Amino acid sequence: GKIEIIVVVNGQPTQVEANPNQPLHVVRTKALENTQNVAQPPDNWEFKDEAGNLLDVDKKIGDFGFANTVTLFLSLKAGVAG
Amino acid sequence: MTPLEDVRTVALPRDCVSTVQAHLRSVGQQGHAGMALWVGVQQDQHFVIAETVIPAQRHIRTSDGVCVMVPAEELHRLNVWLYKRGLTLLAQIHSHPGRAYHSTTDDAYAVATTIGCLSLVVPNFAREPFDLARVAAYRLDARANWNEVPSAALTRMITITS
Ligand SMILES: [Zn+2]
Repeated sequence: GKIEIIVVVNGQPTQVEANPNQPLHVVRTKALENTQNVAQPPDNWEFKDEAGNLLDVDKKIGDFGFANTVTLFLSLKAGVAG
Repeated sequence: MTPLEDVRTVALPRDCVSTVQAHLRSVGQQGHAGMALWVGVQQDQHFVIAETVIPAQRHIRTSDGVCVMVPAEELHRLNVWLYKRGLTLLAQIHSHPGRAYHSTTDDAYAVATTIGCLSLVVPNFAREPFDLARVAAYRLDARANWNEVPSAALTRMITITS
């Protein structure tokens, strides 16, 4: 029943085992920890699939109907300097 | 795999310096801050910069100054591109109108988000030649603090190659 999600953060993949009853934001937190991406908090990142669709991070993993392995891209909502 | 936090030496090609400074100076002639990124490949505690990325960016006037914003679509495209190319994001570089430092905005909304990443700030709209002892540089620690890397340490860490 578990889904293996390969989360890619700044080009770096990390494999997160996801429970169907868990919201996607649980995967966001683990992926950012695994890849050591801390400069913006989890709130500031969003998931896109390989077609650029933005995924609802509050939706339970099982409600996406994923294949046994899927790749998702976790990317910043905004980047600002000045 | 060795984490980016463990990098201690960095090889920076001169051509990658030139593409950063050209962009910063160009938008700086219009009174704008610019942003660039250095990407490359890590080998143990060494990092070889391979390319400069100039991300799509907008220039906005703030209450007290200027900023440069990279939109979400471009940050996603960057993520995919790094993955496709087998590259790693080491550093962001941006310019200030005057004195270089890390502002509260800089501290909060970095693109180079990994522990160990660098953030370099170029003064005076990049009017002067790029110089590792002239920039204000910061490195991200495990508590998400952007700590100063003073000029002496920075010039030891980064060697410009040709
Ligand atoms: Zn700044």
